[PDB]
Amino acid sequence: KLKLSDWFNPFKRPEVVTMTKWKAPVVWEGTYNRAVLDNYYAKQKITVGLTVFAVGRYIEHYLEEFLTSANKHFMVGHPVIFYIMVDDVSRMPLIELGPLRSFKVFKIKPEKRWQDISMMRMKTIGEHIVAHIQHEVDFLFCMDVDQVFQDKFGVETLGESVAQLQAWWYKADPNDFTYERRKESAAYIPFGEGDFYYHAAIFGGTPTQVLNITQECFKGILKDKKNDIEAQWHDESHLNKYFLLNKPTKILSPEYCWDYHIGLPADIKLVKMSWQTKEYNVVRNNV
Ligand SMILES: CC(=O)N[C@@H]1[C@@H](O)[C@H](O[C@@H]2O[C@H](CO)[C@H](O)[C@H](O)[C@H]2O)[C@@H](CO)O[C@H]1O
Ligand SMILES: O=c1ccn([C@@H]2O[C@H](COP(=O)(O)OP(=O)(O)O)[C@@H](O)[C@H]2O)c(=O)[nH]1
Ligand SMILES: [Mn+2]
Repeated sequence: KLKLSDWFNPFKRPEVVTMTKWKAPVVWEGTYNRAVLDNYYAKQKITVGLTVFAVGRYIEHYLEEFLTSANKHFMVGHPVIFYIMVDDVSRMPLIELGPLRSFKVFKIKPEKRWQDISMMRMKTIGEHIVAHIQHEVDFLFCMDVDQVFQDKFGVETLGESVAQLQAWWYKADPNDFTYERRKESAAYIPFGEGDFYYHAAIFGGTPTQVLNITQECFKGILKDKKNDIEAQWHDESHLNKYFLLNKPTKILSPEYCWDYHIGLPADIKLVKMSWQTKEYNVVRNNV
C-alpha cells in the first residue's frame, strides 16, 4: 500500500541524482521520511536479515567491529537476524547483542584463492536462502566484512532489489567505469552501455530477488571458469552485468558506503557506513 511520495522527496537534494530513467529512487540523506516508514513496517511486523562472511584473518581484523556497529545502527526498532559464515568457529567473537537483535553461525570451507573466497559467497548465500532465510525474513542484505556502520542504516533502504553506488565512481561517465570489457567473459559490458557502477560490498532485496541475483552471478562465474577467463573485479563485475539486465528497484547513495580516503566533499551529508583501510599484505595469502 506504500507509495513512493509517501516517504521520498527528491526536491530535498536538488543537486544530485535522485531518480533513474526507470523511475527507481536514489536514496540520499534528506530525501527520506523514516518515521513514516518505521510505522508502516512495524504494523506489518517485518524481520530483516544480514549475511556476512569472514574467512582467514579477516576474522580477527574485521568481524568484531562489523558486528558491534551493526548491532548499534542496522534497522533499529525492528527484529534483525545476523547470519555469520566463518571457516573456524573457534575464532568467532561472541559480542553482546541489544534489543531485537539475534544471530546464528555456520562453518564453511575455506577456498584456496582469496578470489574464490569472494566469488563463492554467491553460491553459499543462495543455498542458505532456500534452506532457511526465505522462511525467516522479509528482506535480506548481503555485505562485505571490511567496513563499519557509522550512523542509522534503516528501513528507508528496503526494497525488492537494492543496489549501492560505489563511492569513487558515482559522478563518472559510464565509459570510464571499470566494467569487465572482454567479450569472452559472461560479465562483459560493451562501451556505450551501462547506467551506474555498483559496489558488491552491499546488495539486498526480498529473499526471492536475492536468490535470483546470487544464482545468476554464480552461473556467470562458473561459465568463465570453463572458458579459462576470470573477470577483472570478480563477483562485482558479474553483479554489474546482472543489474544492467535486471534494473534495481532502489539505489543507495555513496553516503551508505563511503571511503574517507576520498575526503568528505559537499555531497556527502551524513555517512552511514565507511570502508576499512585495505591490509592485503596480512589478510590475503595469495596474489
Ligand atoms: C578513481 C579511482 O581509480 N579510484 C580507485 C577505486 O576504484 C579503488 O577502489 C576499488 O575499486 C574496485 C573497482 O574499480 C572495487 O570496487 C574495489 O573493491 C575497490 O576497493 C580504490 C582502492 O583504494 O583506489 C582508487 O584510487
Ligand atoms: O580471504 C578472504 C577474501 C574475502 N573475504 C570476504 O569477501 C569480502 C570481499 O573481499 P574484500 O573485501 O577483500 O574485497 P575488496 O572490497 O577489498 O575489493 C570480504 O569483505 C570478506 O567478507 C574473506 O572473508 N576472506
Ligand atoms: Mn570489501
